[PDB]
Amino acid sequence: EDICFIAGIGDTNGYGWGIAKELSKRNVKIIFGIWPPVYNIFMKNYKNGKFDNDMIIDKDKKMNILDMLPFDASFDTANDIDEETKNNKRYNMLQNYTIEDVANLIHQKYGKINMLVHSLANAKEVQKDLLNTSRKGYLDALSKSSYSLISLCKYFVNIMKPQSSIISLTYHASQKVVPGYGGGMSSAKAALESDTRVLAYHLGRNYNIRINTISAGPLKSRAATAINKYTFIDYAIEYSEKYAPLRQKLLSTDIGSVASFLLSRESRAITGQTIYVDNGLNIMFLPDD
Amino acid sequence: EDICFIAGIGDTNGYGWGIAKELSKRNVKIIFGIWPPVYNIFMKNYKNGKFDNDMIIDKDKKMNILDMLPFDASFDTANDIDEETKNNKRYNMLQNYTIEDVANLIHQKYGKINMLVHSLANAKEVQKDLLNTSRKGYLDALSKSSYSLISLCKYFVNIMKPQSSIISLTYHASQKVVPGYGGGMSSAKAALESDTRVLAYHLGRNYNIRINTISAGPLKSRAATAINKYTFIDYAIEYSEKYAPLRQKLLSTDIGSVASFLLSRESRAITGQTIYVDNGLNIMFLPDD
Amino acid sequence: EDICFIAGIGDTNGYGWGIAKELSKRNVKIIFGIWPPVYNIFMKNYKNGKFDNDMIIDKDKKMNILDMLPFDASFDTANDIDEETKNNKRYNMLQNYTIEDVANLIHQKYGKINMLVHSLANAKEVQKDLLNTSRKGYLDALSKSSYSLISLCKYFVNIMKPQSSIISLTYHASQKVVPGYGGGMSSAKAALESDTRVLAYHLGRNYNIRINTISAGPLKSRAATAINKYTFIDYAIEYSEKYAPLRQKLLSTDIGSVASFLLSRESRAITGQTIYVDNGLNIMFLPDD
Amino acid sequence: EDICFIAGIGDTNGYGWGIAKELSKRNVKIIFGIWPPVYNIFMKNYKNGKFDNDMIIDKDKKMNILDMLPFDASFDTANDIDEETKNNKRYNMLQNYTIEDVANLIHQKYGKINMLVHSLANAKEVQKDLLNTSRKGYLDALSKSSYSLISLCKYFVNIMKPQSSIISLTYHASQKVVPGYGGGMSSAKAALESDTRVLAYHLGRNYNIRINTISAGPLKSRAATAINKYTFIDYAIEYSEKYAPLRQKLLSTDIGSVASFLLSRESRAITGQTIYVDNGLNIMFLPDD
Ligand SMILES: NC(=O)c1ccc[n+]([C@@H]2O[C@H](COP(=O)([O-])OP(=O)(O)OC[C@H]3O[C@@H](n4cnc5c(N)ncnc54)[C@H](O)[C@@H]3O)[C@@H](O)[C@H]2O)c1
Ligand SMILES: NC(=O)c1ccc[n+]([C@@H]2O[C@H](COP(=O)([O-])OP(=O)(O)OC[C@H]3O[C@@H](n4cnc5c(N)ncnc54)[C@H](O)[C@@H]3O)[C@@H](O)[C@H]2O)c1
Ligand SMILES: NC(=O)c1ccc[n+]([C@@H]2O[C@H](COP(=O)([O-])OP(=O)(O)OC[C@H]3O[C@@H](n4cnc5c(N)ncnc54)[C@H](O)[C@@H]3O)[C@@H](O)[C@H]2O)c1
Ligand SMILES: NC(=O)c1ccc[n+]([C@@H]2O[C@H](COP(=O)([O-])OP(=O)(O)OC[C@H]3O[C@@H](n4cnc5c(N)ncnc54)[C@H](O)[C@@H]3O)[C@@H](O)[C@H]2O)c1
Ligand SMILES: CNC(=O)c1ccc(Oc2ccc(Cl)cc2O)c(Cl)c1
Ligand SMILES: CNC(=O)c1ccc(Oc2ccc(Cl)cc2O)c(Cl)c1
Ligand SMILES: CNC(=O)c1ccc(Oc2ccc(Cl)cc2O)c(Cl)c1
Ligand SMILES: CNC(=O)c1ccc(Oc2ccc(Cl)cc2O)c(Cl)c1
Repeated sequence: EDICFIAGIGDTNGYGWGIAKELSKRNVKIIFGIWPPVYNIFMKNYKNGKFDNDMIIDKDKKMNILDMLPFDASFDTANDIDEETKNNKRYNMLQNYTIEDVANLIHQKYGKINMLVHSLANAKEVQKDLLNTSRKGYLDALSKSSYSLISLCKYFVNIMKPQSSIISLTYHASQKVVPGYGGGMSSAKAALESDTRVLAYHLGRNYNIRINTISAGPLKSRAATAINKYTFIDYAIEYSEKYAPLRQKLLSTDIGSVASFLLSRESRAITGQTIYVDNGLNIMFLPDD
Repeated sequence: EDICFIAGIGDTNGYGWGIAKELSKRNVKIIFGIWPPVYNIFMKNYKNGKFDNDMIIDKDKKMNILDMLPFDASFDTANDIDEETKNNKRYNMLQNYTIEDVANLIHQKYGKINMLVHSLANAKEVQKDLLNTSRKGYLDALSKSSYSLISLCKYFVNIMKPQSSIISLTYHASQKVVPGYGGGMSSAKAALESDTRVLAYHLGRNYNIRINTISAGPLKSRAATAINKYTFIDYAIEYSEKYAPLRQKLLSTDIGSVASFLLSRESRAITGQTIYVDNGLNIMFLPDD
Repeated sequence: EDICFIAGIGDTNGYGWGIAKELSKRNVKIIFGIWPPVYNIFMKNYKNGKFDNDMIIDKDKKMNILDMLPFDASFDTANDIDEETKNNKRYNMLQNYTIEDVANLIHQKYGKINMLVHSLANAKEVQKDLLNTSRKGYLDALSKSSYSLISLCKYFVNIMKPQSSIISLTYHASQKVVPGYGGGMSSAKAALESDTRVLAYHLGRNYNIRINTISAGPLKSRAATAINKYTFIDYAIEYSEKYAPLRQKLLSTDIGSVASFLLSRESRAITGQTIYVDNGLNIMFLPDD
Repeated sequence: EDICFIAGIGDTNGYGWGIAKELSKRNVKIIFGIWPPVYNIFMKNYKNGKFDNDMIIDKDKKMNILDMLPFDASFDTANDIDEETKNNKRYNMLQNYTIEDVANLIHQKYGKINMLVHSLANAKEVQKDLLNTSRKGYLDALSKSSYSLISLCKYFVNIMKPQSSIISLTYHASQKVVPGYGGGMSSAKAALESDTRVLAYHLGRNYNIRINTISAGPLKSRAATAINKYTFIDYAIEYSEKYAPLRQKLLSTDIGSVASFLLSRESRAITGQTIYVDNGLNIMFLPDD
């Protein structure tokens, strides 16, 4: 029996979904952590069967989703919840959506898990470039995209057996500048990539639990289209499909199959690493021309 | 005529001072940006001449300090100032200490400058390790150590001629784990190192202004002794003096002479880089033994 | 139906063997390339049952070796053969052991293959440090341990299917200094790591074929002991198990399981990468003790 | 009194020359090591006044060349000399041009020196891409462009003072793929960059002598044009000036000024480093256009 918690899916157009599909391929139970703004919509869609096509793991297996849970990676515990999110329309009718709470919720419903996925970033000010990003926007980008992993680790590490495994998603802009990726997103991925190392040391010696981060190529996810710098993402994708060593469409499932391997024991000797899953685009210095 | 603003000195035991001394060696006017907690003490010391020994640039030149100014890299503009720091004993009798303000203050007293130094980090929760650092502590570590550079850049970039140059100080723990360097300091240096690149792109195309970061070896500065993990720093220093390729005491002046070169036109083709000034300690994988 | 050529074994004590064991787990035919001086000696042990214990893939299946072949990574083609190797005791009673020769021999007997492994190294002068390494020795290290890969790719790419996969092993001594790892091995590994990118481009664009390199941690293999610099290798294992993030004992299979992954469609989105499989040692800066 | 040996010029059109100009600015005697095939041709141009314009260090001082010497980076010692180079038109009327020979010749004429420059490269087969590069060509690239450095250090370290400094040039093609940079040059550069660390250790521990490598941007030198792959080099300069963070035209002096710094006491705390001097191109991922 194998259980994974995937933090950060709102649709089937993301990497979370890709990750979810490949794990199913290996008969691992999938628990979804949905941000509360998009949650009710997501159940509504699910119940109505908009995702039935998308849940097809070819080989006559249906994607096996254990549970779908509200989740906000900005709140550690209940007292971190402010009194405006206490009132908010989307959050009013929901409980147990903080990191501490969903950790407890999952543990009490199903026991210890052994796989953890951090598939969420958020940066209020992504459209304004680094130079023109306010303190508030930066720190918020860091809270939501970087710290959330750390906090996920602190809390979930109590509901994980040894030999467990954690992944997050990052982007190459932390190592090399990509204009357009603003609002501190690059700073945040840079921080995330560094924390992945540090945490690997603590989680390793103390828990025999591994943690790595996947550096993805571009994918036309909802969030990617919202970078809205025909856009940053459509450009990111044409460049990639034309200048990558591997000239094939990069799919959400391509990240999953890698995420899957890392989450398994097969990667028992890899920890602290940023693994590029991106058709090799990062190795290139100049366009062929 | 050459002017540098050095943000973050409280004493002569830091890298700021080292940087200050070497710049003098090249007849560049030095403006000090002092954190207001330690400011009055610092003038008190200065007036009393505790730094007279320390201001000796051997070659019968006295260190040339243009001006000493209160400065808090946590506040961008005046309205960012909270009403407790409005009241505070240390800050009560002081004005113009925000980034926007000291930028204006310097500009109006002396005109455009051409050199900028970011020699400050701060992380409330440095003693607690990454895993056990609260959101508040992390974000605060990022605000004070990483964002401050960005904000320094936004504001000072109006009071700098083209061909100007900016440096910050970082530490190798952003790339490789150093247990003890907690509270998000590593995350912060990681972010700082990434922002140094991004900013180099914006500051370059738009202003013809360069920015680089120096990755220092350890030095027994006041702040280093406060990491207080016979301590993290005394250990960091013994290891270095015994396992570095260069087996010589690393001095504050050693960082300065490099900081000096970067701030000069001599480094007109270097930008976005992390430069290791650390007796080569970073190149080593294993102790000799 | 899946075939893997592993070039670079002489026994069960190395990484090629672990790599081999883990491929059997997926029912992929293995063809072994053995350095001629030790091939007859290897067949002897094979015939005499010495590897039978080592050949068990736990779950009631014998390791399915398809063929074992004499293979020398220093000669590319027939005419690359010098005339004391026409004479040498060991090579005499052997034929078709050059790279183009074993590519054709394999191709002729079994047709198209789809998984390549470079698992060989040699630096004649490894015991002398880099400064005291002669032209002859340096260059022979690079011919044997770096150029052999390119050669393999050049000749094997003819006998491979699209979507095929290649790996090579490497050691972190290329990126950080390991005193004792002399003879130009470090140099060799560095050229390998870089060649892996470059090859990725040509092999990826032109053949839709991927290539990566596994950077392993220390393993008491025959050649690791032959380093002989207790031993260089006793130190490296000792340190790694005191200091690596993961307390556990590293196994050729740990690396094997990873190689198996890189060699499958499950990683179609990864190429040009150095993947570290070293229980995370590479992420550490200083020890804690 | 300061002496620098620059090995690897044939004209005023290269980096050795810019390096040379910038050293004169500090009144350091320069000794030139010229590849024998082009030395007589070089002295001719020298005698005939062709370099006189190029020799002005603006401020009313002629470039002070101490000596120009025949120097071949492929032979270490007298007996390393093959017997068609006993015969060759070009080498015939020349003596003492091996590395140990010119180390002794210099030592004998001028005593101890303290600044070394490796500024030479050759990959016979640069135009063929890595996959199509022969053993002969690969290895000759590595002998000429990587092992020559170590050789220099081995033989020159005898004729140097403590605290002396060494540099070599290198190109980012070792770390990221530049299609067109074939023949094993990239391989060669990679081994150089790594050898620089390793050497740093031995040279630093044993001799208190530093060594670093400058990674430059494209420069239309004689050999850059000889790449001949418009030209590979026209493309690289064109791109660099559209895309590098810094709009300006890169000059051998830009690199020269940096080399001068690395070669002085002003950097006593830097060794084993690759310093990028490329107007910041290396930090970019994608272009904006
Ligand atoms: N799409 C790409 O091209 C690409 C490339 C590189 C990296 N990434 C990374 O992949 C990860 C997933 O992004 P994506 O592109 O798949 O799109 P996405 O829309 O799946 O990304 C955000 C998802 O996480 C959820 N989320 C946001 N804030 C949250 C919070 N506070 N708590 C809980 N959930 C929250 C959103 O509802 C959304 O479903 C991110 O880390 C992103 O940085 C994406
Ligand atoms: N000392 C070392 O061994 C070492 C090693 C690597 C990097 N560094 C870096 O060097 C830089 C300087 O640190 P240091 O070790 O020289 O000690 P330091 O005591 O000089 O560092 C902090 C200085 O900046 C000031 N400061 C702190 N917060 C401020 C704020 N909000 N606004 C204005 N000033 C503020 C303090 O008064 C103090 O003078 C830091 O960036 C640190 O990360 C130090
Ligand atoms: N064991 C470790 O601690 C370790 C760590 C990092 C990397 N590596 C790398 O792993 C790879 C596997 O080596 P290993 O350590 O398992 O030792 P090993 O003795 O199992 O295998 C190395 C093999 O290379 C072979 N070889 C040398 N020249 C050859 C030639 N011309 N043709 C064919 N074969 C040739 C040797 O015969 C030997 O069988 C090597 O590339 C090594 O550099 C090993
Ligand atoms: N120009 C660029 O665009 C550029 C960019 C990055 C790096 N580099 C590097 O800068 C260094 C300087 O080269 P350059 O580009 O100025 O070209 P250059 O023609 O000025 O100098 C290269 C020199 O190497 C010499 N050389 C080759 N084999 C030799 C030998 N055996 N002994 C002595 N000298 C020998 C050639 O004769 C030539 O004079 C080279 O290492 C090159 O790889 C150049
Ligand atoms: C307001 N902006 C956002 O919330 C945002 C922006 C980008 C996001 O992820 C990425 C999407 C595409 C890419 Cl190329 C990299 C990414 O990190 C994500 Cl996950 C969120
Ligand atoms: C509460 N802690 C701090 O305020 C603190 C801690 C460390 C600081 O700088 C360093 C001091 C020593 C080193 Cl080794 C690296 C550093 O970044 C600095 Cl500048 C401040
Ligand atoms: C004469 N020396 C050798 O032949 C030698 C030395 C080391 C070899 O592989 C390694 C063994 C151990 C390690 Cl740590 C790294 C390695 O690359 C190999 Cl495969 C061979
Ligand atoms: C046959 N080819 C050559 O001899 C050659 C090719 C390139 C050389 O230097 C460079 C010239 C340009 C660039 Cl971009 C990088 C370089 O390393 C050099 Cl110095 C020589």
